[PDB]
Amino acid sequence: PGATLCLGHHAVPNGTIVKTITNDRIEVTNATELVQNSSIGEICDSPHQILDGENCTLIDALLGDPQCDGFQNKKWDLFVERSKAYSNCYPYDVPDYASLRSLVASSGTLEFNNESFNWTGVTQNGTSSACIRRSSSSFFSRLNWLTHLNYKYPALNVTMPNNEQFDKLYIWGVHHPGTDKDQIFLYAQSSGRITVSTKRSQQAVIPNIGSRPKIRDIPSRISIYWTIVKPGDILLINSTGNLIAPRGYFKIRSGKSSIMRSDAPIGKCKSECITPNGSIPNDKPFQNVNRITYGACPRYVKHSTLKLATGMRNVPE
Amino acid sequence: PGATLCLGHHAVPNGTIVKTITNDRIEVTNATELVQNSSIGEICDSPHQILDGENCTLIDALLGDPQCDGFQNKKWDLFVERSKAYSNCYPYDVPDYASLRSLVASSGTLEFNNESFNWTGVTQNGTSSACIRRSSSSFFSRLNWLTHLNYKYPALNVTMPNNEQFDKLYIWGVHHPGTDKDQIFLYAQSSGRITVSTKRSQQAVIPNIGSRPKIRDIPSRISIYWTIVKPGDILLINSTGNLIAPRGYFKIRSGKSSIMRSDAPIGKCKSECITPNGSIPNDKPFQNVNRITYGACPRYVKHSTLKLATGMRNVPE
Amino acid sequence: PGATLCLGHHAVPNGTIVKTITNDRIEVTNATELVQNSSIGEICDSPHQILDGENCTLIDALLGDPQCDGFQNKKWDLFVERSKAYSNCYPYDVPDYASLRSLVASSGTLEFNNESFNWTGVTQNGTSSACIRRSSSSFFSRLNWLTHLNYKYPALNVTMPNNEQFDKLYIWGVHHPGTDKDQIFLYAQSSGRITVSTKRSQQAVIPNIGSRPKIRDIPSRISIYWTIVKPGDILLINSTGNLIAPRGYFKIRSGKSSIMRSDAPIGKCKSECITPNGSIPNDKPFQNVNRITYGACPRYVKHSTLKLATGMRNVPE
Ligand SMILES: *[C@@H]1O[C@H](CO)[C@@H](O[C@@H]2O[C@H](CO)[C@@H](O[C@@H]3O[C@H](CO)[C@@H](O)[C@H](O)[C@@H]3O)[C@H](O)[C@H]2NC(C)=O)[C@H](O)[C@H]1NC(C)=O
Ligand SMILES: *[C@@H]1O[C@H](CO)[C@@H](O[C@@H]2O[C@H](CO)[C@@H](O[C@@H]3O[C@H](CO)[C@@H](O)[C@H](O)[C@@H]3O)[C@H](O)[C@H]2NC(C)=O)[C@H](O)[C@H]1NC(C)=O
Ligand SMILES: *[C@@H]1O[C@H](CO)[C@@H](O[C@@H]2O[C@H](CO)[C@@H](O[C@@H]3O[C@H](CO)[C@@H](O)[C@H](O)[C@@H]3O)[C@H](O)[C@H]2NC(C)=O)[C@H](O)[C@H]1NC(C)=O
Ligand SMILES: *[C@@H]1O[C@H](CO)[C@@H](O[C@@H]2O[C@H](CO)[C@@H](O)[C@H](O)[C@H]2NC(C)=O)[C@H](O)[C@H]1NC(C)=O
Ligand SMILES: *[C@@H]1O[C@H](CO)[C@@H](O[C@@H]2O[C@H](CO)[C@@H](O)[C@H](O)[C@H]2NC(C)=O)[C@H](O)[C@H]1NC(C)=O
Ligand SMILES: *[C@@H]1O[C@H](CO)[C@@H](O[C@@H]2O[C@H](CO)[C@@H](O)[C@H](O)[C@H]2NC(C)=O)[C@H](O)[C@H]1NC(C)=O
Ligand SMILES: *[C@@H]1O[C@H](CO)[C@@H](O[C@@H]2O[C@H](CO)[C@@H](O)[C@H](O)[C@H]2NC(C)=O)[C@H](O)[C@H]1NC(C)=O
Ligand SMILES: *[C@@H]1O[C@H](CO)[C@@H](O[C@@H]2O[C@H](CO)[C@@H](O)[C@H](O)[C@H]2NC(C)=O)[C@H](O)[C@H]1NC(C)=O
Ligand SMILES: *[C@@H]1O[C@H](CO)[C@@H](O[C@@H]2O[C@H](CO)[C@@H](O)[C@H](O)[C@H]2NC(C)=O)[C@H](O)[C@H]1NC(C)=O
Ligand SMILES: *[C@@H]1O[C@H](CO)[C@@H](O)[C@H](O)[C@H]1NC(C)=O
Ligand SMILES: *[C@@H]1O[C@H](CO)[C@@H](O)[C@H](O)[C@H]1NC(C)=O
Ligand SMILES: *[C@@H]1O[C@H](CO)[C@@H](O)[C@H](O)[C@H]1NC(C)=O
Ligand SMILES: *[C@@H]1O[C@H](CO)[C@@H](O)[C@H](O)[C@H]1NC(C)=O
Ligand SMILES: *[C@@H]1O[C@H](CO)[C@@H](O)[C@H](O)[C@H]1NC(C)=O
Ligand SMILES: *[C@@H]1O[C@H](CO)[C@@H](O)[C@H](O)[C@H]1NC(C)=O
Ligand SMILES: *[C@@H]1O[C@H](CO)[C@@H](O)[C@H](O)[C@H]1NC(C)=O
Ligand SMILES: *[C@@H]1O[C@H](CO)[C@@H](O)[C@H](O)[C@H]1NC(C)=O
Ligand SMILES: *[C@@H]1O[C@H](CO)[C@@H](O)[C@H](O)[C@H]1NC(C)=O
Repeated sequence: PGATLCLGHHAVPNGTIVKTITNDRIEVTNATELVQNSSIGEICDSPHQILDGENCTLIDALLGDPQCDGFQNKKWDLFVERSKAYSNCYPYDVPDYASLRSLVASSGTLEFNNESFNWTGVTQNGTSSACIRRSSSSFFSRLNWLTHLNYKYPALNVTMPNNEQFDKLYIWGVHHPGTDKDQIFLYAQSSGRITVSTKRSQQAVIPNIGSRPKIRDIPSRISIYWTIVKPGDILLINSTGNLIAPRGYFKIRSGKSSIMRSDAPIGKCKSECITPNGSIPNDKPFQNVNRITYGACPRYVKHSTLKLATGMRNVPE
Repeated sequence: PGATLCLGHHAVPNGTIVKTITNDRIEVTNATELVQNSSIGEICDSPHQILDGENCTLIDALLGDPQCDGFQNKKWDLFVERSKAYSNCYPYDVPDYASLRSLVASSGTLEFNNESFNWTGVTQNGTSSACIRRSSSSFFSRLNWLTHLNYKYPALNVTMPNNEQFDKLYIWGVHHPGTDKDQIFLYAQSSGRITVSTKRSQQAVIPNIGSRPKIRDIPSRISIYWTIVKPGDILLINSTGNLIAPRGYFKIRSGKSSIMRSDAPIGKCKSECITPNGSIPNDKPFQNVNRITYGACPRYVKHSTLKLATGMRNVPE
Repeated sequence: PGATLCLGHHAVPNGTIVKTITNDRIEVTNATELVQNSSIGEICDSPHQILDGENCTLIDALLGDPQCDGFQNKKWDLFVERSKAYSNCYPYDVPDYASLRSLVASSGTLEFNNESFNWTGVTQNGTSSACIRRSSSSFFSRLNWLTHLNYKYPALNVTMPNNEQFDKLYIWGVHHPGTDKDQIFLYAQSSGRITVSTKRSQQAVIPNIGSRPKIRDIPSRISIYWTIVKPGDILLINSTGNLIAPRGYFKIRSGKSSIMRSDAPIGKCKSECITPNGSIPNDKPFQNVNRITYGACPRYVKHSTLKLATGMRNVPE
């Protein structure tokens, strides 16, 4: 009579197709997806400190456009710039805009310390109807539009030492008036010149008078520049007109801070990984949601799906 | 008596040596090469639309050097620049030449639309004996050399709105005459100034008078600049002399177009992959022909040969 | 009675833990480390030709700061810049400093050939008390500070052809004096202008008069520029004041030369691979000593240890 003893393995009714080195379609008992392909559609506000820029670019929060006053001295891990953002102050450009945005985003703070420059022989606090703060002609909060006093603009030659233990970031500008009349009306002479220097750097700018296409009726422009002053170094601002002066300095830190362009809403939840589409889970090693990421994120790949086998070959019958 | 039954495998007289993880030389029955190591020596004219630059660089076809007139309004997938190319018009330089070449190559068209600027109070259509078109002093086809009329050069302040649905690329320049005599002879005053602006950009250039080493007897130079004008934006050209003006705009597209330096002839054949050496087959995943490629190409590697085993270990006797 | 024959394998009392695809800790009989994690703490002077910069940056050895006179005409495979380096000549900056440093480091030579420019109508060999050579006011060895002769500075317009078979690298500058008095005291007129050109390039610089913060009592600055002249091309130096002129050219080679910042001492020993920490052995394929390397080096990785099994699984008892 005897007996029979059969050795065997399980199978399932609902197997999953995976790829191998030798077969592009083979059925296994179970698999798990390694490419995260979805976001929750919102940026979770923990654990990273998120600053929603709302109507303001980071640079407009830096300069101090009036709609951005609530951003003064704020800090962030990630600044979120919205596509609806708009400027509503004096028209300006920034040569190497991208670099200024980057270095400020990376620093993660708009901490600003006022300094007294002793501007002697000029009118301070120039305003404009293109920059309205509380129904009143105004200007960039962190900039000081210096004009003539008594049809005189004497040569400024001003020193600000850095006696602190941290670096200072000075933001300043140069006014390019629309016509020759304006050049005289504000600075009482035809040729501006600005030199901003330290021991190790010098930035000399000549204004360029003329019409640019009008933005809120203004054919003139301000061009923005920046200067970092190390401890033991000295800012030296030598100018004879057309200086849009600093009111102080920004702290410049190094850390983990950045900036991202997104229109996703901010939600009350926890997620380590942020993309412009929203936060994504980070269990999986890869993702195809967005090449732009911040935090502990799966690596971006161009595959919609990669299934890792977690069981044997499925052999029904 | 009984029988014998032997199990076995084939072998071949002409095996091939491959590399493995454990052995750098092992013989298998057959292998296939994964590194493409040869080109046909010519650039196949299908499936990619090839434009042979012949004696012309892309920038000379853009500006409109007289030998390049046949390139007006042409389109390409790949522009091929030959090493025999030479310029034969007024000497010029392009600050950030590489970027202009790149953006035009990438756009893939020299489609040009003429516009009427209404230059009032200046002579248009200045010519030079260094730029000969049909045995006649001439100039860049797409540029307009403006000089004085009646020893007067009044301040130009000219607007061209972009009311189209596509971007416009303006190419223009600044004449740097050789001596002070020339500055007066052409512009009837000593100091040129050019400002070209949009709502968002401004490019201000001062000419610089003096001798550069002569090229076809010319110690003067033109410097070339470009300006992109978006829909709803406005070009504004404010100048008091030394303007080499645009006659219109180039369409600027985005697509799959590029440029390549090669001396390989163009042939009538089909090949997806182009290198400077010529077209290469793209069956193999890798190639060692050239790091420069266009199209569906094997990836460049620093290996002359990589043989993939396609059979068992070859064990003769 | 019969016999027993047992098949088996060795084991050791002192096994080593390795990682596999399926197990992060498994014991094998032996392993070898693939990440080099230590340096000898000194830069071996063979087989690479090492030039210890000591108190001198490469740029100070180029210009010819007096403490760097021993570097004249030296060659290197690797120039080593020390953190104690300091400048002790006239204060200067170099726009795109990084690029000048790179191209000279890569060239691997300070071979300098004097040329006669025939400076006619100017005083040559201007000196300064900020640049002391042998207890005597002096200047950069490779630069020629041209000032007025008899309160006249006539317009220089000087040509130097390259009739050699190699490229020439010209280094030159522009003096930015501290005040308007100085501008007259040295150049006997208010407006300098410098144009340096070749057939294919032009560099026009305007000086900018004013105070920068003093360095060894000097509020003025020299700005350094460079020009490469190919065979058959011509240097043309057109200037009306404020030219810090070249005394000749540097040979510019291409080869395997570079530069490294390190404070490690130089030792008498042989090692193919150099890092800022010192030379490292290059038997192993990887290293975690430094991302900065020169020579035949293991590849930098972010792992402290990677043990490759060199024996079977160790199964004691
Ligand atoms: C150089 O030319 C430009 C272009 O014409 C001049 O700027 C233009 O000035 C006019 C006159 O004020 C502006 O027109 C006005 O527009 C407003 C806005 O809707 C409207 O309310 C008025 O009825 C009038 O049409 C126009 O905006 C402006 N154009 C641009 C592109 O900025 C400029 O004045 C000239 N330069 C000098 C120094 O005059
Ligand atoms: C600044 O100096 C330069 C260099 O000497 C002057 O340019 C030179 O001008 C001469 C005189 O016309 C040119 O010489 C001629 O060359 C042709 C070409 O083969 C030949 O047919 C003539 O017999 C004569 O030798 C020379 O080409 C030219 N050199 C360079 C490098 O461009 C320049 O004129 C001076 N600046 C001013 C404003 O005068
Ligand atoms: C523009 O303003 C600056 C800043 O005040 C002026 O430069 C400064 O000039 C003074 C006077 O010589 C220097 O002070 C001296 O310092 C030395 C060094 O220890 C000391 O021995 C003297 O007793 C005296 O205190 C000062 O160094 C210098 N400051 C800087 C930052 O460079 C400059 O002179 C003004 N511009 C013009 C054209 O005058
Ligand atoms: C198929 O395999 C996956 C991965 O092994 C299983 O998913 C895990 O399930 C456990 C429950 O025991 C969870 O705690 C884990 O979070 C899951 N891991 C992952 C990576 O998702 C899944 O349960 C398996 N399915 C079956 C039917 O056994
Ligand atoms: C996440 O956002 C990206 C970027 O917006 C989305 O990818 C874009 O999708 C649009 C329209 O669907 C395409 O026209 C673009 O070409 C895509 N951009 C890129 C860079 O590929 C993406 O679909 C979003 N993903 C998820 C899961 O929401
Ligand atoms: C050695 O192996 C290669 C690859 O398997 C064979 O080359 C293929 O041959 C077929 C003919 O049946 C062609 O249609 C394919 O285009 C070839 N493939 C490649 C990648 O070249 C080759 O024939 C084999 N040699 C022998 C003797 O069997
Ligand atoms: C394809 O073209 C390249 C570039 O011309 C060739 O590689 C060069 O060959 C020359 C002389 O034979 C060498 O001096 C260069 O160093 C090579 N350049 C590079 C970048 O490596 C290459 O041999 C050609 N290949 C084929 C198959 O024709
Ligand atoms: C453990 O394995 C390593 C690598 O196989 C052995 O190290 C080698 O030892 C030989 C001596 O026969 C030396 O010549 C080599 O330079 C060593 N190679 C490396 C990469 O270090 C080691 O000896 C083995 N240990 C034992 C006990 O067998
Ligand atoms: C080799 O040198 C590097 C660079 O100096 C050392 O790494 C730095 O160590 C300091 C202090 O120990 C840290 O503050 C830095 O963050 C490190 N720099 C980087 C870029 O990581 C390194 O320890 C040295 N390695 C050895 C083996 O000596
Ligand atoms: C942003 O700007 C829009 C349009 O001007 C305005 O209606 C809205 O209230 C602003 N929102 C914030 C948060 O400032
Ligand atoms: C200018 O404005 C600043 C900042 O608000 C203020 O402290 C100061 O009173 C004003 N100064 C002058 C000179 O009007
Ligand atoms: C500041 O520079 C201007 C011109 O750049 C000059 O007139 C003035 O003397 C300088 N400052 C002083 C007070 O020296
Ligand atoms: C290109 O230039 C050469 C030399 O000037 C000339 O002989 C040739 O005909 C030109 N070829 C074309 C296609 O324009
Ligand atoms: C200048 O040349 C253009 C383009 O060929 C032509 O349309 C026009 O007739 C000329 N204009 C003047 C003012 O001579
Ligand atoms: C154009 O600019 C010049 C100087 O830049 C100026 O004289 C002129 O007024 C400007 N155009 C007009 C007509 O306003
Ligand atoms: C380098 O400079 C220091 C400090 O001035 C000096 O004491 C030392 O002798 C110098 N060393 C060399 C090698 O020039
Ligand atoms: C200037 O110095 C150079 C280099 O030391 C020397 O050859 C020459 O004699 C001097 N020239 C004049 C004009 O004083
Ligand atoms: C050199 O340039 C200056 C102004 O840039 C000019 O006055 C002079 O004529 C030029 N050289 C000569 C001798 O032509």
